[PDB]
Amino acid sequence: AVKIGIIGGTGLDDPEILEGRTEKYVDTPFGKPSDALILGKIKNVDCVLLARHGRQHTIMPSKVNYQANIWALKEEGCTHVIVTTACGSLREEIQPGDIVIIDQFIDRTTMRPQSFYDGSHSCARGVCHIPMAEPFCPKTREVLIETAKKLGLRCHSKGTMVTIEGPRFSSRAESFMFRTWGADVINMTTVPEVVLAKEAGICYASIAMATDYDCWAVSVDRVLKTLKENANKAKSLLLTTIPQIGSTEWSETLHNLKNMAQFSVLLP
Amino acid sequence: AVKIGIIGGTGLDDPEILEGRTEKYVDTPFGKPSDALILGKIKNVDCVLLARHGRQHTIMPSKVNYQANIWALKEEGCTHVIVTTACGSLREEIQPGDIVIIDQFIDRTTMRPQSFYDGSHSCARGVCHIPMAEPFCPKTREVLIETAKKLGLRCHSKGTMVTIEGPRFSSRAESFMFRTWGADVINMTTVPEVVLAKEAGICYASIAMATDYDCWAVSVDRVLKTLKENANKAKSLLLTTIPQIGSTEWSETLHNLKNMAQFSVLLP
Amino acid sequence: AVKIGIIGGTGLDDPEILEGRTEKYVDTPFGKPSDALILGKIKNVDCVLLARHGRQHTIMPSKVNYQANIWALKEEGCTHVIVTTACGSLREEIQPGDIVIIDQFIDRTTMRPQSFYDGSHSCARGVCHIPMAEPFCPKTREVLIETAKKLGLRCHSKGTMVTIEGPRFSSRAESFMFRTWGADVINMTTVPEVVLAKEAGICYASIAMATDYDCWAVSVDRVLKTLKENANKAKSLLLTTIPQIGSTEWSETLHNLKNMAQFSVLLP
Ligand SMILES: CSC[C@H]1O[C@@H](n2cnc3c(N)ncnc32)[C@H](O)[C@@H]1O
Ligand SMILES: CSC[C@H]1O[C@@H](n2cnc3c(N)ncnc32)[C@H](O)[C@@H]1O
Ligand SMILES: CSC[C@H]1O[C@@H](n2cnc3c(N)ncnc32)[C@H](O)[C@@H]1O
Repeated sequence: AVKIGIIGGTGLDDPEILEGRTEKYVDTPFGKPSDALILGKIKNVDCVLLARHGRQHTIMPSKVNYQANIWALKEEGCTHVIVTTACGSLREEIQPGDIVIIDQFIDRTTMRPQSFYDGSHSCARGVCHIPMAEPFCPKTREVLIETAKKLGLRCHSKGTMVTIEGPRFSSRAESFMFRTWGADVINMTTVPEVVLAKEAGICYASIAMATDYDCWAVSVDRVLKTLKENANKAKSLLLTTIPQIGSTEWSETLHNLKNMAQFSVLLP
Repeated sequence: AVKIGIIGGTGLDDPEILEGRTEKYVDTPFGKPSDALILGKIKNVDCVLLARHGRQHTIMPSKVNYQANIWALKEEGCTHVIVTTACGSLREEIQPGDIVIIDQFIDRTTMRPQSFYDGSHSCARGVCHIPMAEPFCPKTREVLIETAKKLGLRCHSKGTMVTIEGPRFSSRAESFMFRTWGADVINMTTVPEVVLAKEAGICYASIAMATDYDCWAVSVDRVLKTLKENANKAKSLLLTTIPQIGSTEWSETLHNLKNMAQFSVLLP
Repeated sequence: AVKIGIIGGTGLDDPEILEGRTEKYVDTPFGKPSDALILGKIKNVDCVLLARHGRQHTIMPSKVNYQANIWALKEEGCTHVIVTTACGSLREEIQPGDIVIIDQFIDRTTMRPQSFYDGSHSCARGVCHIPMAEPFCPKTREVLIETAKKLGLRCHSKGTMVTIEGPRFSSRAESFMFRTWGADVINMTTVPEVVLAKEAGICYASIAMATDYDCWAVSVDRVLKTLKENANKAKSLLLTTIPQIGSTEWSETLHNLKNMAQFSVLLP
């Protein structure tokens, strides 16, 4: 049995996506999650929805409690976690409104805890050095790509996301530099969310939605405008993808993730 | 009416630049500024001078309260902020003693608050994502460039400043890497000073003074020696530029900056 | 007279390397060192051994008290500090099991104090801007290189170490990016250890041991396995190098390091 956690990004966190909804506030050894967990279903699959920035969007990227968010979903029984995120495009072919099923990342964050094993919590003892060669779940990404195709949506099969600290946008010199590094899209929330999911042994995948071309003219109003016009795409993709995930086998995949996570910890 | 704030860098903060001086200690919601504000005039223009590292240079770059400094100047009524900064040259044509009117930056800092909107101060509520495509005021930069020309000074019309955390200087491998990224000069204080000025709706410009060629032989004694020999240039440039700024129209420019700052904030 | 401090890395910290051993716990103005100092000798040379991650390896790279470790060694009278470190290879010619006598570094750390002069300790007052053009002691590196040759070991004469924050390993996009920057090997502990040693006026050198090819397949088990198989090399290199260092003159070298450190401090 699978249980899908869903973390909604800026203007991509509509609770009406689930049927038979029930609100539930929880606590974790790492503090409180961004907001209440919303329990429900999509067809016959159990899901858990969470707004990354809170229902009223009051939390900046640097202040999101990524540890609490991932821990709460893991504690609720989530085997998979599929998220949505607004991002800027660093490539001509990635047009605003396009979806990108990212497969790699480049870290540019500075003030964020990236591990549960900080030597100050009973629940996670020791030192953890988690592998990051393949940060996103290939099987989940494969289903997302095929589903976008069946839906006729403009979608890119791969892409490298550079995550900046924020909250400011990048300068033009930074924008051009990121392109030479191999980055394709840019945001402020992929890291450490993807890292902590891996430590928890969860299959993590991300639906990135391009909202602008950065500055290589971006502004809050421009970002919000593009999201309003295209949010239906991410909603349709999730509704159609989820039942598909719940109809296939994940025993072997989840076992391997559990092993990788367990054997990355160094005990005294 | 305009009021020019002036933030003086290492060995480039002489108070005798203003006439009719008056010392004034202030406080801000973000703490105390580096030192007392010095109120005075240059011809008929009102100015406010502030020493970035304190009068006795006792504050390292990482510890400067950039938030308090910018907030205090904004509170005093400053419409413009022109600063001075010592820097290393990463380009053969930028010789020690040369002035560079920078137009871009690359952030390499790690432990610095870059926004007033940290969700813990009544005066700045919400989440702010300020645009950084054009970090420095083009009109102010234009006047600085033309004035340097009238003064016959060696001056570069543009340049990208890479700001490192410090307090240590860069390694040789880092120095060469910065050059491949497109950086032209290097310092430890441009970021987040330029970012916070933008959030405040202030016209910000920077007078960078090359003091060495980094290491692609730099030392504290070498830096201080070059500054002593060339400080008169920055002083002459400011004295001649300021009356020029006070004789032109800034209503439309200040209005646009105010709009950009206001529309970058996301409210609950 | 010389006194060699030795900081042992992951699986490269065997105390049996010294004769006439005596355990000694100390304290510093910056807190407690990773573990007790082990006083002893190699032939006729006085040495001080310290385990970077503690005897039971319970401290992650981000949490190591680099300030306390370097301060404690300096306080004990150490003139030299030679360390061991496990690392990943970013170059085909650097094979797992090979030794690399590094000569440069690229900083990718974010949450680490890199100076003793933080303006909050009586023992180190003022602002220090230490030069980093040549981070490692050339004379000590020369002896290590010649000794490895006499021992017939596969050893590289130079190399650039990129130090990441950790504790996670790098993504594949990051791995490829580091190669384009000029990095040859990768670890999580060189910075700020090398920086603080320079501030203390100590001759610092590093014996890097390649344990894998990063991901341009790395895992904790793979790293530990390679170290177990090759640890004897680092031990033999240290035992043979140390008596050689104790037989040559260091007065002029130590004097120059002391001058560089003293003249990098800015007093009120
Ligand atoms: C609300 S505008 C910025 C927010 O949307 C995302 N974003 C959209 N476009 C960009 C961009 N060009 N650069 C960085 N983040 C972006 C970021 O993750 C942040 O949470
Ligand atoms: C006092 S020497 C270092 C100081 O001067 C500036 N500086 C001058 N040359 C350099 C350089 N090569 N690299 C970094 N900062 C430099 C920095 O902003 C710091 O405040
Ligand atoms: C125990 S595996 C990671 C530890 O060994 C070193 N290390 C070995 N291989 C690598 C690698 N590929 N990337 C980063 N650190 C590495 C790091 O400094 C850390 O303390």
